[PDB]
Amino acid sequence: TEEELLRKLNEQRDILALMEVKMKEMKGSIRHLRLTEAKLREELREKDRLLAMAVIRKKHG
Amino acid sequence: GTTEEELLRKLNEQRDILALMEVKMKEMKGSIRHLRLTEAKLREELREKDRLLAMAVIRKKH
Repeated sequence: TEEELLRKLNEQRDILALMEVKMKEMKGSIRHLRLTEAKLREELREKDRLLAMAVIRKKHG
Repeated sequence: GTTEEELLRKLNEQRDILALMEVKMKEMKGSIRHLRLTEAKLREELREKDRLLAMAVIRKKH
């Protein structure tokens, strides 16, 4: 039941708890980013399609 | 003499946990840098395709 070991246990708890906060903010950042990517890849694919058609409509017309 | 074996088992346990969580966080910040880059590339690539289309409009307007 040594005083300084216990204080060490708690230091670590404080350290863990901080890390759990950062990880929390990081996994939010990822889910947001994967959704931002997904939306951007969707949009790009729609613009490439529009471009393809613009080229075609000019070649044949 | 060296101290309570309980405390000590506890210190080591949490230490193991600190180290594991450090790993995950190193991966997670990887992911974020690759995802942020990837966002920037795609935004750029969009920015170029919008512009080509805006022109294709203007040139087929005139």
